[PDB]
Amino acid sequence: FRQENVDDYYDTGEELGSGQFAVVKKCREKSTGLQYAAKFIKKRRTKSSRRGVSREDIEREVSILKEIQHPNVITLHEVYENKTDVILILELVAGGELFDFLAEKESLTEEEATEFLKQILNGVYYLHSLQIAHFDLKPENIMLLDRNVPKPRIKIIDFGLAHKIDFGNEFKNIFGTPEFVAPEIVNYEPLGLEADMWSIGVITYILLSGASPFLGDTKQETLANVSAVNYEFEDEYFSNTSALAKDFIRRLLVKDPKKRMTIQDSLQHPWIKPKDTQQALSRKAAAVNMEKFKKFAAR
Repeated sequence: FRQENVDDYYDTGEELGSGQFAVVKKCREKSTGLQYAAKFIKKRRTKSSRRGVSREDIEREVSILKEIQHPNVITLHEVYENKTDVILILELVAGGELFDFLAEKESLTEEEATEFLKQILNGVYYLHSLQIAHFDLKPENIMLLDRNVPKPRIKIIDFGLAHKIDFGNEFKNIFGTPEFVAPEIVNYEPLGLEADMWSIGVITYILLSGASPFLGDTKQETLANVSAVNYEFEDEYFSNTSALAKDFIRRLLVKDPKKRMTIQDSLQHPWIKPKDTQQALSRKAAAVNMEKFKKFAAR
């Protein structure tokens, strides 16, 4: 990587986000005036240290981000590193989370919702085409480039858990957020591209109903709901949801990864690509449960 000082090439501004051993700050490149996001990642530095991120893990993230160029994924611009930190100079995604944005609309049909969902599917299609599992797909890693345009571009971010899947599966850690992680992750079994598809199912479920499907009253119950694939389409939230949409979700929230809809299949699903007008109208007439979705988005 680049061993020079960040601060000789960039000025930094306000913090944008912070993780356990990472902070994102807004920055501006001196030589072009272009603005970026700088993600400072703390290295643990010694293998036995537990106060940072494994440098190998950092390289993995960097290695993946350098390979991807796609409108619905964040771009990597430059990488710096000093004694304590590796700094990723990333594309600045300024528009905030997708769900906060959708939360401001007065209503939302399933057809409009699929317009945004389709962009997520597109990004993931690209990633999966390159054998890349994201492994941390959840509403907060779905951002907008700019919330002030006719049709806003979705940006998939945070590749901190992402892996190349060369052998159809990988046997590792890879544990993200209880609410959105597939059963095989919860149960520490081998992990593949299909984990991402489960996550897509959870996001979709929340997008239409405002409800989290496997959210227990404690974190441990949440993981247990997930493992058992214990979810319902409770009438209180789904009474205005299409059968197509329900069928879409049902084919992703499948315990066996192997049985789960692939990204190629989900892009071909009639909820996503209606094969006839009746299906098209069905999706047009169904609606997002907007008052509960707004409450979820505000949590």
